[PDB]
Amino acid sequence: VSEQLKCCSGILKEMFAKKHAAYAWPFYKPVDVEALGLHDYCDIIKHPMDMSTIKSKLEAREYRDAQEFGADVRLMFSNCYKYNPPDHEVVAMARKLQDVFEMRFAKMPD
Repeated sequence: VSEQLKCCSGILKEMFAKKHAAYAWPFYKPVDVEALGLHDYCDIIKHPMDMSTIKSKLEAREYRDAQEFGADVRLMFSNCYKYNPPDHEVVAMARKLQDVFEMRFAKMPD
């Protein structure tokens, strides 16, 4: 792939690293609406996204560029902020993981 898209795989790998796991784990897989009892989630969140889905898209070379990858990562976090109250524990986790992502995504070379 492009160099920028290789860097994106490295960013996602970092988001999967154990040092971040205590706040990243909710985002590892698709929100399991049945397991969680969330009867309004699919209505509120029209475009679900998670880290495993992003990884699959990287592996299948489905992103046209780094901005498309970044849009999916931000969609994942935005969905969390949209669905949940701002004081929710999962929102705090999203913000900590988004801090990891934004710092690395910003420091990508041009």
